[PDB]
This record gives sequence, structure tokens and C-alpha cells, in this order.
Amino acid sequence: ARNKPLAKKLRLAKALKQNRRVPVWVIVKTNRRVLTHPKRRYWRRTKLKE
Amino acid sequence: MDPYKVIIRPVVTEKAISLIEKENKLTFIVDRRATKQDIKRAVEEIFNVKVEKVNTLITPRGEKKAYVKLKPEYSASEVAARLGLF
Amino acid sequence: MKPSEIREMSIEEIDAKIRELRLQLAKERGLLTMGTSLENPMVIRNLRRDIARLLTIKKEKLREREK
Amino acid sequence: VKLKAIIVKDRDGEEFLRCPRCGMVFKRRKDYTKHVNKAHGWLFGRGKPKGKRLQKKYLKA
Amino acid sequence: AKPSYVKFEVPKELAEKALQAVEIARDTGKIRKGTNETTKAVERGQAKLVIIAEDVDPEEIVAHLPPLCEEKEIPYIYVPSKKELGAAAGIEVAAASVAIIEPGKARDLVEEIAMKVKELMK
Amino acid sequence: GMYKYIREAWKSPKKSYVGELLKQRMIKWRREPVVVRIERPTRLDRARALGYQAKQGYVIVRVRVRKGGRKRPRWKGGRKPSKMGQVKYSPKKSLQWIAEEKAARKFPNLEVLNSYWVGEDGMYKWFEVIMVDPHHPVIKSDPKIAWIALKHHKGRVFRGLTSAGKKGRGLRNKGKGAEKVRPSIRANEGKGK
RNA sequence: GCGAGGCGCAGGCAGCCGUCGAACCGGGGAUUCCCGAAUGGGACCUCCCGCGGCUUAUGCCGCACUCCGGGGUUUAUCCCCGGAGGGGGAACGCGGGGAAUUGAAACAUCUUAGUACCCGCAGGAAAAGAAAGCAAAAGCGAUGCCGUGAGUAGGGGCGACCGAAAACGGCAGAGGGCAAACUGAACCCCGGGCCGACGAGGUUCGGGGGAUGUGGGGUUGUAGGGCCCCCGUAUGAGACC
RNA sequence: GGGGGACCCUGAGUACCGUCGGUUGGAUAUCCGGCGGGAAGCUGGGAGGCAUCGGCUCCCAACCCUAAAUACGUCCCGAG
Ligand SMILES: [Zn+2]
Repeated sequence: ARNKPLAKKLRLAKALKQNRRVPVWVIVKTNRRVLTHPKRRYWRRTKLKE
Repeated sequence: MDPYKVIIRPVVTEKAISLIEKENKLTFIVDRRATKQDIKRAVEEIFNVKVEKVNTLITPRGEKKAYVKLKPEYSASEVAARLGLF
Repeated sequence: MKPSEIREMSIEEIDAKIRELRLQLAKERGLLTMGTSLENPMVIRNLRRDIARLLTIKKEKLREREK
Repeated sequence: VKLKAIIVKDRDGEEFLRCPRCGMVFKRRKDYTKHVNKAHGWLFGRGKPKGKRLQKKYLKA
Repeated sequence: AKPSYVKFEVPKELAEKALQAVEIARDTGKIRKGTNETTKAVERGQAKLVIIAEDVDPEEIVAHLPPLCEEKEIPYIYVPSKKELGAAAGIEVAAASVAIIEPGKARDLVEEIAMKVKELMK
Repeated sequence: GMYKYIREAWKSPKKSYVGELLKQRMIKWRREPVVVRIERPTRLDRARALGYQAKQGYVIVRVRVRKGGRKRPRWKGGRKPSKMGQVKYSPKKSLQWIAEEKAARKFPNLEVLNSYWVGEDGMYKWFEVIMVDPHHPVIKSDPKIAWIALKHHKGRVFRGLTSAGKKGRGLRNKGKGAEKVRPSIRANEGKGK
């Protein structure tokens, strides 16, 4: 929305920062056992809890 | 807020670099709990310069950014070179 | 920087050292994004922990003086 | 029988002396000593138990 | 507004006379201060004059004194203030009632008070 | 001394001056709050017997309670004929116990020690409740009452450790007929009352 | 403490830390954002807006409601000082409110059941506890839990079903205090001072309580205690701090 | 530390009765509560499964505290 409160904006910012892929160096360090995390999200498909 | 605990890091983006040379303006990422008065005091006291104006915003990633305009008698390029921004 | 040498200095220059270290920490954080030619990636961590040490022994000295 | 005071705490974490034979709680050492003497001297002979049933129990034991 | 345990109106001069009689008896004679002590004294028959405050609440404290003194044939009088009665008796706290056992130098004063009370209402 | 006279006077209020005194007192009391602190006990002999003393940490609170039983709220779901009673019901706690609980609610930091009946008209019953402050140095120093300052004595009225609570729990009966009242009501499946 | 490696799950790059003893382990400290009983005042967004003192300024300490024990005064509960309560906790605990499916081969007394659930109140356990009791040739001698008494006494459209205690054998065992009679300020708390050892104990001053009774005394049954009379002691024997 | 007394004290809307609702195996003989009534108090009072009278036995309410043996396991050691 055009008008937002700061607390909601900060929570949305935290979710935005969370939504990213696993580092490639993490993948090689873990030997391909860790390839993803449960916080991956698609804006038009998976909606935020808020 | 303590003058030495407001600034987190300078901004080294294309936009910030262009502003430094064009408008005598520095760009900092500062603590979100810092007001314009605190930012002005911090910059002036740290860099021994006089600041004309401060414009603050909060980025979509939750950080606080501050554009600080220096007085004409002081050059933002000199301070950028001092800090190594170049 | 080690506590043995930190304890030698007084509170005033401890504060001065904290100020200088915070300046350097901000400058190194800026250089981190500016350029990738970082010889020492651990400088930021070392500076942070040195500042924490300075504050800790500063408060210890304050307690000693008050007592 | 040993009647050394037991240490118990108050709602405010403050000190109290408890009688092991009765459970009565005091805050003054003089009062605790007076209680132990005046109320349990019969065990050591400086008195007599109170109550016919208690006296019968003591005689049997 | 006067409590029901009083039976007659005591003039201010007579009340002050009773207070000073209590003071003299305390200083030279013998008195019993306190409702329990005065009740015991009157029951034992050692009381020569009883003084009762007029502002005792609850009034169960001194509700028995008038009938008991009438039964035992002992003069009693009323005074305004418990604080004044206690101060005269010589204690740091108020006294609801007092009794005089030995008038001391107040023999004539006690006799006068008894005569006046007997005339007034006994 | 005077205590026996007070007890004799209050034995039957309508057979002495206490009748008129109580009539006036009730007229005064009907215009006071439900829970009101007072300075001195009205029945000194009863207060002293129940454990009241004239020193700091002791307070007296008069509580007014409504006479009669209780009416159960209308049941909304289907009920069997044995479960429909609404009006002819009585609380399992005595009105004295209820008044003590009300006084405890009014005063959070104090503990209820005991209480006594101080009069009643055709609508209201009045109880005077003794309350003790367990955090006062005088109370701590007095060994007679200092026991109340231990942790496991909190909310004693609410848990039913007062005299009224013991009577309501049925702990004044022992031997035959008192098999389900010890060690506690719940311990016997709540079957003793 | 341990003794050469270390930088979590987590096998990488680059670096730094450690012999001035790290990493790691046990103990003690420091920092400890915001909301939250949330408490100076507000929440359509865990973010905002105030009032008094100190502070040169950077900044600090107070300001919620319901009460207890005190003080001042503006007598408004207005201000100040000391102290309390609120919320949380898997199961267990204490005190109250309290159904229906179901069984009775239907169903209403009854059963389900003082159960599910609800309200209130505590602890590491809670509750009970020392006989106005039990028992009848004899007796026992506080309370609780275990075996058993016993599916017995007894309840019940005497239908379905429900349902104990005493006694006996064990675990553990512990008994004390008020009100009152009587005496009558000999008393308690708080804040200072000294003697003592810094402690126990002893003592002095100010303040708050206290004769509507602080303290001493006293606590029980063919009775106990008080008070009065007589006889006898302490020069000794405990107990506790 | 013991013998005598001729004097004093020993818990009230309480114990208890009638009635109503609940609860209980408690049955005319369980316990709790509401309503009306309500004592003696030491020259005294209570209990002994319907009520009362007499005998006998046991006890002293209407105030308070009390460790160990007991319940549970958000936790830990140990075992299968
Ligand atoms: Zn003891």
C-alpha cells in the first residue's frame, strides 16, 4: 500500500532479506547435502504470513 | 546518540559517487535510531566540516540512509578521498 | 590488542582509542563494498573485538575507581 | 535429641530459625533459646510432659 | 450525638475538677489506669472514684461501668476526652477509664466530686 | 475483666443495649461501601480470641454480604429433569467465607486470619475480618504470628485454610462420619460434601 | 583444569587467533535493542508522545493501579520516605461451579459422574495432623501412604449398578503455641551512638505503636492453670546462640 | 521441686433443634450450605448408628503451627 507503518515495513524488509538462495560456497562446504532452506518464497505464489 | 556511534558505513554506489562530485553531498548508512540532528552533529564533529542539510530515508532492506550536503566552503570530494572513496 | 597493555593506559586515551577504532571500522566497512582487493578479511572482526575489549576494561577501571 | 535450629527463608528471602521438634519459626535467637528450653526441657528432665495421653506415651516408651 | 452509656451531663468545671483530682491522686495517691484495671478494682471494691471518657467507640468498652458502679455503690463521673484523661493519668497514650484508690492530697476534692455527682444524678 | 462483660452483652443482642446500638449501626452501615476498613474491632473479645493484637500489621475490615442462597444461570443446552434446578440452591461456602474472600480481593498484600459475625438485618449480613501484613517487621518479630510469613501460606483464605474454610471443608468432625473429609476434599474425589 | 591446536550444524576461498597457554571444560563478572505483568501517557501495526529535579552540554535519576507502616501540607489523598501484590510454569496440589453422548438392551430415580470442562489460590511438594476421637470380657493412644479387611456392612425403578471405615501386619514417627484467670508499660519495630570481636549478647538517644492492653504468665479432664498457705532448693545439672 | 484451699479462668448467633437444596454406603443412624429459633459455660459440657430416661465407658469443640514416611517429572545419571 502507499501508506505503511514502520513496524510492518521492517517485518516485510526482514522477509525480503530472508528470501534468497543458498550460497554456492555453502553448498561446496556441505558437499551438496544442503541445497535449500525452508524460507524460499515466490511473491505471486507464496504469500507472507502477515 | 554518541557522535561516533551513528555512522555505520559510507555508500559507494554510482549514484552516491555522482552526487559527491555534482552536489557536494556525502551518503552514509547510519543507525536507524538516529535523527537528523544526531547525524548533523556526528558528521560535523567527526569530519571538522559544516553541513548545510540532511535528508534521511529508510531503505526497503531496513537500513537508514542519509544524504548530507556540505557548505560551499567545504568540498565533499576532499572528505571522500580522505575516507578512500575516491 | 591485549588486556595487559590496555590496563596500562588511562580511561581518557581508552576513549580516544575507541573513537579511532570506530572510525577505522566504518572506513573498512566502506572499503569492503568499494573494492575486493582486501588482503585481510578479518580486520573488521578484529577491530570489533578490540573495541569490545576496550569498553570492558574501561568499565572495570570505573568499578575499581568507584570502590 | 538434638535441637539445633534449622534455617528457612521468608517471602522476602529473610532469615528464620525453625525448631526441629515443633516446626515453630522464630526471628530472634533469644526467643529460640527460650522456646527450646521452656518447651522441651522435660526430654532432658528439667520439666514434665504436658497432657495425660502424652505422659502415658512417654511412660510406655 | 452523645453515646448512650452516659447518664447525666457533667459541667465543664466539674470535669476539669475530676481531671485535676486524678492528676493529684496519681502524683501522691494511687490510681488504676485502663478499662481492665479499673473494672478489676471496682469489682474488688477498692475504687473510691471512677472516671469514664465520653468519646469511647465502640461503647462496649465502658458500657458495664455505670451499672456495675451503681451496684457496688461507687461514685463515677464523666470527662470529655480520652487523650486528656490519659495525659492526666500519666501515660503517653489515651485512657478510656480510670479509678482512684487512694486520694492522697485529693481526699477533700474526691469527697466534693462524690457529693456533687450524688446530688446531680448519682 | 471487661472481655467477659462484652461477651455477655453480645450473647443475645436483642436482650440488652446492643440491640438498639446495632439497629443504629446497621442504619449507618447500609450507606457504606461493601468492603470498608475500620479502626477498632467492634467485638474485642471475639477479635482477641481469634488472634487480634494491638500493634502494627493488623487491620480490621467490615464486609457486607447479601443473605440467602444462589440462583443458577439458565442452562442453554438440553438438560435432564434432575439437572434443571435453578432457584432452590445454596452456596457450598459459608457467607463468612465469601466475605473473607471479598476482603482478600480488596487487599492484595494482606492475609486473612479470621473473622466474626457483627450483625445482620433481613437483607444483609456483616462480618468483621482480621487481616495481617506478612511483610511487616513487627509481624515477623512476633513468634505468635510470624508463621504467616512463610511462602506456602499465600492465599490461605482462597485455598480454605481459615476457620470458616475448615468448617466448610468439614474438618471439625473426626471419627465416624468424617471419613471423606481428610486429608482433603479433593483427595476423596470431592465426595465429602 | 587441559596441554597444541582453534575459528558451531558445515568436508570451501582467503585470512586471522594461540606458548604472554588459546580452542574446550567448571566457577565468578560485564554488555544485555524493542514489545511483553509492562508500569509516566498512547496504540489500525513490537512504534510514538509528555511532566518535574540534577547536568555547562553531550545526558542522567523519578512520575502506573490496589494496599501496609510513617511524615508534611495544599485537607486536595495533594506531595514525600520505606515496603508489598500483578505475569509465567509439562505433570502433581488446595478451594468452588459443573454436562451429554453411554448403561439400564426403550426411559424419567439412577449410571455415565463429582467425570470432561470452567473460575480462583500455592509449593518443590501441597493438604491433613495431636481426640468434646475411636472401641466395649480388653483396650489403644497425632497425621499420611502401602497390604488387607471387601465387593463385606450398607445404598439402589433394592433393577442396572454403586460402595466404606474400625481392627490386624508394615514405612516413618514429634510434638508445640494462643484466648482467659493474674501482673500492669517491666514491651515490639525503625534510624543513629558506644562496650563487645566485625558475630552472639549488653547498653544509650530520637521517631512510630501501646492502658480499646505491648510484655511476663499460662494451655488442660475422676481435670489443667492462676492466686493464697506450708514444706524443700540453686553452692548444682541442662539446653541453645 | 512437691503437698492443701474455702477464691478465679478455661473460645456464642457458637454447640444444638425445625425446615429446604446438594452430597454421601450412611440406611428414621454421613457431611456442607440457606432460612426461622438458639443454651450451660466448671455447682460445667460432648460422644457411644431412630428418639427419650437411668447406668457405665471415653473425651473437652466452637483459635493457630507442625519435619519423615506420600504424589508428579517440563529435567539429569543408569537400564532394557
Ligand atoms: Zn520446639
